[PDB]
Amino acid sequence: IVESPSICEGFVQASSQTLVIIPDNERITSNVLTTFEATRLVAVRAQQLAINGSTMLKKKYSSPIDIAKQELFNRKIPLLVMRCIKVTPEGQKIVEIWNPREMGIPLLD
Amino acid sequence: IDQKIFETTLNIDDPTNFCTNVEAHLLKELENIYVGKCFKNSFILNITGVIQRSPCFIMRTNNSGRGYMHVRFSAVVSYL
Amino acid sequence: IRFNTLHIHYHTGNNEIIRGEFISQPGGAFENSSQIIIRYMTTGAI
Amino acid sequence: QRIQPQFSFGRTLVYYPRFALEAQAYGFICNSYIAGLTSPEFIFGEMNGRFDLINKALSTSSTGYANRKAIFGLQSCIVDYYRRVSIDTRLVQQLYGEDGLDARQLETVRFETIMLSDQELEDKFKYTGIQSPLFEEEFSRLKKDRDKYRQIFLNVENFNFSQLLTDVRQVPVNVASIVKNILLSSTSGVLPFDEKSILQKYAMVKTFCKNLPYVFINNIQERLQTPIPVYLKRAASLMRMLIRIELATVKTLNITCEQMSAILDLIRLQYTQSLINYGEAVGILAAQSVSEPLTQYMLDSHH
Amino acid sequence: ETNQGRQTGGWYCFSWPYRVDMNRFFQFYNEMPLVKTIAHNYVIPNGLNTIVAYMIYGGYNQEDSVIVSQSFIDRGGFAGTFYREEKVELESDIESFGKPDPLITKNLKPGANYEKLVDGFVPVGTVVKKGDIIIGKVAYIDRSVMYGFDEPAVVDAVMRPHGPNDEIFGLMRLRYERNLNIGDKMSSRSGNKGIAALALPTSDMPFTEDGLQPDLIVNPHSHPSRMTNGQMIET
Amino acid sequence: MAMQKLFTYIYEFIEYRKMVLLEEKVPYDKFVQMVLNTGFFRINAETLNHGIVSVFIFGANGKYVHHGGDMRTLLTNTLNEKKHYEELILIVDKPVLSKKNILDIIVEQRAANPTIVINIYPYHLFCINIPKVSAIPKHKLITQEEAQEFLGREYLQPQDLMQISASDPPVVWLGGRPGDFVQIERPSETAMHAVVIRFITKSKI
Amino acid sequence: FPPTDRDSYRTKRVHGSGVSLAKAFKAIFNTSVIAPIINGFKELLKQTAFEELTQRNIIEAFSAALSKNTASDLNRSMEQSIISGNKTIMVRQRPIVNRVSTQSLERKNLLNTISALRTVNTHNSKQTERADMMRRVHASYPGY
Amino acid sequence: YAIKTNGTNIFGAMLDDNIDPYTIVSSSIGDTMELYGIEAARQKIISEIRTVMGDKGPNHRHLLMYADLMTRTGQVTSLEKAGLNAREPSNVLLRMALSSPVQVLTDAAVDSAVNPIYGIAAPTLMGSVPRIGTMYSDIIMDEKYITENYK
Amino acid sequence: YFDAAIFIGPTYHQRLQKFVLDDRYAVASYGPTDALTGQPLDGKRSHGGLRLGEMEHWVLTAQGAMQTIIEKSHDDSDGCISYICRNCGEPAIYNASHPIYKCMNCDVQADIGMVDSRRSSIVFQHEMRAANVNITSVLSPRVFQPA
Amino acid sequence: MEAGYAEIAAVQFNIAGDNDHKRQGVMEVTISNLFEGTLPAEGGIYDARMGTTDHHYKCITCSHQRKQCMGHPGILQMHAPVLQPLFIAEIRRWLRVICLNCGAPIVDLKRYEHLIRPKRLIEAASSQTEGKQCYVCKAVHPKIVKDSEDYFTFWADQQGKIDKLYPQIIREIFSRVTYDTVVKLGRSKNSHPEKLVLKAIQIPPISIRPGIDINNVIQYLVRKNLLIPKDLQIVRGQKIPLNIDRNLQTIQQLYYNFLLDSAPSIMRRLPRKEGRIRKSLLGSQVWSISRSTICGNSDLHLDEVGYPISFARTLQVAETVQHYNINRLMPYFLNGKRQYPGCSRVYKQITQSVHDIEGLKQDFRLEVGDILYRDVVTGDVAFFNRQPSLERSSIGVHRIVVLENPKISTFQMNVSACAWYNADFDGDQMNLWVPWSVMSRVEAELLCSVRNWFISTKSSGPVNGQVQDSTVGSFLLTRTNTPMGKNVMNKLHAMGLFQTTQTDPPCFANYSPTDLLDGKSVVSMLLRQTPINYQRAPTWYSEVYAPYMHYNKQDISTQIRNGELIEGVLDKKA
RNA sequence: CUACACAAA
DNA sequence: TTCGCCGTTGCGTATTTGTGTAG
DNA sequence: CGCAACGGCGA
Ligand SMILES: [Mg+2]
Ligand SMILES: [Zn+2]
Ligand SMILES: [Zn+2]
Ligand SMILES: [Zn+2]
Repeated sequence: IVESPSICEGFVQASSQTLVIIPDNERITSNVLTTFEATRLVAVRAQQLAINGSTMLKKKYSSPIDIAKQELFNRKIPLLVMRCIKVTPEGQKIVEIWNPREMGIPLLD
Repeated sequence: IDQKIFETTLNIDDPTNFCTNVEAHLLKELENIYVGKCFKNSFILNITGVIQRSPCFIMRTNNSGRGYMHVRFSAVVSYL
Repeated sequence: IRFNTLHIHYHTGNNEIIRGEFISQPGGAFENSSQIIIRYMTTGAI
Repeated sequence: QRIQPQFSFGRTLVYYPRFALEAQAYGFICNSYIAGLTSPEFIFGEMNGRFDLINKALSTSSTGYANRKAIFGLQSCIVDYYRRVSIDTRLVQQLYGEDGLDARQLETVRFETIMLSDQELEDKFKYTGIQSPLFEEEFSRLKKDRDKYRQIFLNVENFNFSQLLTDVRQVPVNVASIVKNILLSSTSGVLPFDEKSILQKYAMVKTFCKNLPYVFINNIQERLQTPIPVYLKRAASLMRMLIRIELATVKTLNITCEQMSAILDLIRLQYTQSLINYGEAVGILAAQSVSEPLTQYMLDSHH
Repeated sequence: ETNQGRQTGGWYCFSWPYRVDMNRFFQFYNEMPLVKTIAHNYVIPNGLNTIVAYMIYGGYNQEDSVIVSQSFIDRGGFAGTFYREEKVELESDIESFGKPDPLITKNLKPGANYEKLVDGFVPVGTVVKKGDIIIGKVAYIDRSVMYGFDEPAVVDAVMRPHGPNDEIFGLMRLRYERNLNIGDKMSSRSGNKGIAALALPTSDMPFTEDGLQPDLIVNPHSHPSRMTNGQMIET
Repeated sequence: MAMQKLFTYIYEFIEYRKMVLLEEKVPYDKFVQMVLNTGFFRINAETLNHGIVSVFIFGANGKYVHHGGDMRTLLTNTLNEKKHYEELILIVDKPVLSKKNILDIIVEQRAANPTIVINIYPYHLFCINIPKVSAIPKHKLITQEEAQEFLGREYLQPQDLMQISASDPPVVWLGGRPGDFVQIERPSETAMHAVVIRFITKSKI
Repeated sequence: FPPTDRDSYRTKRVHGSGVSLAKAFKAIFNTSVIAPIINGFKELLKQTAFEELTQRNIIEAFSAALSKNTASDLNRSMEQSIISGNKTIMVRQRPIVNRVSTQSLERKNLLNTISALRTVNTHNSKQTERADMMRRVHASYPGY
Repeated sequence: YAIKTNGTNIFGAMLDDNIDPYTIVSSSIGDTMELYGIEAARQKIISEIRTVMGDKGPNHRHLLMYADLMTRTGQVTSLEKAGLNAREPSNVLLRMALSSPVQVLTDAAVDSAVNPIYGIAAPTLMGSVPRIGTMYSDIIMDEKYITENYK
Repeated sequence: YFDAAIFIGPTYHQRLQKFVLDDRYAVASYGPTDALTGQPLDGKRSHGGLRLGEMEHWVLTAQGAMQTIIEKSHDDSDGCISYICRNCGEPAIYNASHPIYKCMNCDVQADIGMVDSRRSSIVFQHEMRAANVNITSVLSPRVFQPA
Repeated sequence: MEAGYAEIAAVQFNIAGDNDHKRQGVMEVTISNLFEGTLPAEGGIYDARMGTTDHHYKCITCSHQRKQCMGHPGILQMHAPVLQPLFIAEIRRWLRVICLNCGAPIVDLKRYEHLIRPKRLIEAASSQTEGKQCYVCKAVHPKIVKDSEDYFTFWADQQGKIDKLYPQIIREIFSRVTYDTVVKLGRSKNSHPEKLVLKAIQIPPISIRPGIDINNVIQYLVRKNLLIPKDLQIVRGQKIPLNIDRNLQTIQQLYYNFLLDSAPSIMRRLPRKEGRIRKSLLGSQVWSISRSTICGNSDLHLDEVGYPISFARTLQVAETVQHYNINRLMPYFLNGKRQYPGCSRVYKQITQSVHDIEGLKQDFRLEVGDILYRDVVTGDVAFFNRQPSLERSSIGVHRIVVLENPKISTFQMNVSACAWYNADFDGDQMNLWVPWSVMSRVEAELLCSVRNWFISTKSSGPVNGQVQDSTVGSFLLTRTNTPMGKNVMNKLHAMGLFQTTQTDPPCFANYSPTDLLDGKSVVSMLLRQTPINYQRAPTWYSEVYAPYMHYNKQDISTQIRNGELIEGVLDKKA
């Protein structure tokens, strides 16, 4: 006789992955930030300036959005952009890490 | 009492200040969360040290601005 | 629709070519009305 | 078609006899609105207006169902980091729009060499001011670009019903406009003859065209001069050909070398700003942009 | 126009003061059209003979907008009374009408006024606004009725009629003084809808050499595509 | 007619596949009378790797395309000769493509001879020079090394590419087998021609 | 001959109030008077003999089924047929279709009231030929 | 001068010797696919959608998107349920969101379907947010920069 | 004076009973919510609502917005926090204040993850589970940069 | 223990069996009573262990106050097994594929090996399998005929001897099936047919059946399950009493009506436009949003929307108080709800509680980490939306301009902005919501601003321009001749043309009051700020009017050279 | 909440 | 024996707004 | 109202 076990018992969750960072000279993605990427960088920075308060902006701004926009424009943003290229099925997450402070900023205005 | 490797994803409510000293803050947070409580068939006495971690990814599914970071760490546990 | 009148319909494909619907009222507006349907099927049967 | 005889057998309205032959019986209105239509003319006009209202009423539901189905069939198409379009990981396009460009960053410019004959191609674009084989190969490149454009779009004409060849194309950068603006803002005037300057300008335009497919990758691989994929080389074909047409020697005689350097960097900047963004839901954009003219196709059905 | 001619404000009923009607608008002033039709021999005309200037005036009447005279609004042009009703049943002997006692209560409304109540009802003529409580029903479980509307109202009529079981209920009538506001829809008899976009004082409105000035300024661009020549001829 | 076009374009197909003929090209009258009498016309060609490709052109009314027994017998006898037999190309009328008896015969003969490729095609696939059709962009097979380097640069798996049937007319004229890659130069009204690479999947039928 | 023009008013009739309320009354009456009283008479003739009951016994059985549980539901049923307009209403543990269609008298103005009382309703897809054709100005409309 | 026929018989026209067989244009996508292949069928889809669009049509890249979506598998798939089943059989949530959620759910349950969360409908139906747009690329904190600057 | 003579005269005009004071609506971040989905109620009559429909989500997705889909559809809607075990894929029981850390499935080997979801999606998954369809959420694997 | 941040990567769908229900269930339903006083009856279908729908009690299971409680399932041990309503067709397919005596696959299993796995079982059940001889036990397979009355009753017409296939019999038949048969039939291990018969069903969480009509069905099923004897056993051809037969049929029909009826079912909430998916998941009802009639405002920029002040005091912007913005946020806090611009709520960091400003007289202290909800002010970004949202520009971000007139309650916009939304001012209503989060505000400003939709994503061309009054006004201004003569104005009127342009006015110092300026001169003075080259015939010049009229030569060829309108009129073409 | 009706774009 | 046919079932038929009415 | 599986019975 057969009595079906629960689905959870036959469920193996997943293999944890290792971050494979593509070397800088082997990156093939754009060195210019997309409008999506620049917008997300400014949004994350502004929300973090809403929860924190520390910035490297000599000029004082009364809005976190202004501080974050100037940090992105003045190449002082403390964030990095990670572009996940491939998910190898041996357990490898292949990414390209891009520095926004060295990237081309889109028009955004 | 023996060393056991644990896997966890933390939550980082101030990612800017956390990243000023990632190792120290990570050890403090791990000791705070997993101090003398059962976790995965083990009592874990104290954190020996982190053996592998992740970049502090910013949370994507909420507008909180927080980061999480995955940390795989070693610790000594009290199995009976 | 007007009663005691025939409503021929070239309705459409379901093995029915044409139908004729007649609703008959004994002579008032409140008397029971019985409807007859006179189908003409593709098989030839009326 | 005219007003069909719907009133009775052979009758359009109670006002017109059976099998009437006059044009007014079938919806011909001899009056203007200012003159004021008669009663049957107003009935026919009301028939027309009601038909238009019904069309507007039902096209909404039909086009809405079509739009929802298209959205759900297309929404999974998202631009990835290679600017391909993929569903999850399965490729739908090798490059978005086959050129990797945002639809909001396109200008319609004319390709001058397309309709030019062999003689007028020499007269307008073959530069005879320096007895060099560099300009011979430049003119050969221009002629070959024209021939390739002609062959491709003549084939496109062949496998279509009435899709005529045109010399106007949507491109990310209007090179002619950039050259004209730099000419206008130039402090100097008619440049004196300078063989070194002309040769250097030709060489730098050739190098820029050779490195043009690197806008699709980055400046790192351009600096390292790594191989470019074939599809990326094809994606830059139209802009390469336009740059060769507009930045030819004959049209850039009065352009200084630093002015041409400014022109090339402006072109590259405008090209970089025209590429589709990573993660754009281009399937939803396509669904919206194709569903909008479906409403007008339904509305124009009665024509 | 057939559609718009039936939503036009006017004397919606001749016996309106004896009716507790809901969402009903009684417009004070009505005029016979200067160019009437036979329909006005059998039905009352709703509307006014506004002076309309077909002109471009600052681009505030484009795309079916209309510029109105603020003075024409102030004088009663299209002004009227909007009516709402509040009928609340007493269910059974458990519930009754009276001001709830805050000490006992059960479910007193937070932020509510609960004042302005006499014998359980707000008296006639009292302005009610947002959180004010109208008709205090108590079962003591609080079952009062809160106003809620963002537009203040004046209690027009209160009564306690006997339902079809010899039981009393509420049905108070609320009154709104509705002048012609910016954003109110106007239309001509030719079907030309318009939203009031700008109200100008009498000194800002254009005037003819003999002093005639419009009530509404209608864009000439509303005509050529819509072909509403009847309105033009009527003018 | 279908027979005349087939006769004039099957050798164009053979030469486009870079094959050399093993017999002499008979006149058209002899070809059609042989199809009517024997029931099929056999053409044998030699590939660059000395493999043998047999092209069977079956007549519309022949006995081999409506009785599965004769088709089984013919396939078994032709697959038992001492030849390399890189591929067997069976050409039938389009209605024969829907006959489950003949299709099942082809399936069992393929299973019994895994090394040999057996394909059954309709008449219209060889009734015209397929690569010369204006509507068909230029297909070309790329080697597994070039495909591997393309996929490695793109971080792609072969299953992530757009797919093309091995029974696709341009792929048939190319000779691409399932698992291969075909590069396509398609005209573009946005970019003035573009290059795409498609993964060849199992042939329909 | 052509088929029957489904939109022509040659073969159409407008029934309002009279016919509609009459049919509703017939349906409700057959369920709320005749059938209650039939059940009452069956009960009376079952749990009582015959040829011995007086004339008043029949009258008492008659009024038993009509002075109890009656005139408060048939009246209610007709009121429900007037108000609302949902297809089926409950009449003594059995539902019957509501054959009368009513709309609230919205007193936007006198013209709206008159037009609402002059509206002919055709209460029964959107992309068929029928859906387009039955919304058209038919050639039989003029004057009616 | 050419001949515009009613009905598509591409094969019959190629058999005819009085018309050019290499420039036969047929308005039907099925005949083009059966006779010419998937690339010619994709071009036919582009041409037919462009014909339907009219004078004021969209940019060509949207027609390209339509034609490449429908021909990505090597066969012409539709924008109906069947096309979604062919192109995204495992995307149970998207197919449920389109139509017939109970039938799709039943088939997913018996089929033991695994649904990777991608696109728009699948993340949305799980209360999540699509990984597109501003959230296509994930942001990580610059530990080196913050350590050396945000003391 | 205008250079052009202006056509001016009495044109009978009607005030249609569509009042902006009735039509206008503005709601704040709080109000009555649905018991089932946890979403705001429907419209002005219920004192809370206004719907961002399917097409609005399509438009915000085409714009690539997000973070506005997040705000509107989660923060200003029934957005909630789900807990998944990461070891069985089933919903877990987590409570920070009163300490509960468990899943009815594998107990000692519970790894509860904090998953941002909506109450509508939780109800949807509960309804698929009520129809005897087991929904197991795989959860993204943890990634580690090499030691 | 700080449940870490996670995202769902994949979702797997499986058939839930008795073991799944037993493991996942937090209670077993035993008693049919609903309530025990003010608290739900323990052991009933409303038991708090399965969630809380009221705020009077917590969940016991998770101790969450309704909003944070997602609900938990409970088991109902059924005295008689039931079939799974969702998989009746699967039960039917599995029944006419295996022998009902040993669970053997009496089917050419080797025949179905080339097929794709989902179609394998359907094809196998499409075979004859009637009167077929078995192999392991050598028995004749009866004909399984689906009952014509209900959706869940099966018969075994064995040579005319019809017998009911009760779900217990079906459970035994399916239990005899090996995993090898299920694998070779194209199903999975988790799709064994034994799962298709439910001994213990799952009582759904109270979160999905709140309010004390679907609960009536569950209560009916529970109370009718109590009637079945606990140890009822049925074998093939038992011929059980009619009473038990009616009870079993009613229980199974109750389960079928609970899951798949049409009270609305669990599965009937999913489909249709107003179902769970399309109404609750693919769309949403949202807070902090406004709607009003739109009217025209010529003095608003194309990227500006007029917001009535009453709506600006309803919708709020969440401003987290920090050192850099405390001085700017101080006026908002001090104004409160009394004067504009003010605020409505303050979130206290050290309290984790919001406080209304009207009741916040005793706080008067803003701390870093506090969240102030202030009124919408001029310059804020807002999302403007018109339905139906067909285009990418149907939702755009405009700069808020607050109309401080209390008599205005319309959403005013420039007439040239109407092309984004396909709007006009004949009664159209538009949704407007002001982003309050920092992330949404950043992205509204940087990504969804209406400057990004000036060029159509559809046609790649411009969307906005002069419409109606402005098109004919441009023509009138730039036309060469008026009926009064040359189209010239003196210096005062040339200056007055720029009064409301709202940019830096040009210089007229070189023009005397007596000087006359053409319309093209002032147009060029405007267009010089952004010099462009334009050369095209105007819409004014048509060949259908050429035989008539007298077209001025300077009007029928519009030319702009570096911002100078050399000649020609400006109209719809330009 | 489930109809239904009247309306708006 | 492999397919057409044919009832027979389900599924689906623009979006967002208001007001009622009743159950 | 239409569309499409479907699955059982005629070929
Ligand atoms: Mg409008
Ligand atoms: Zn678990
Ligand atoms: Zn709970
Ligand atoms: Zn057996």
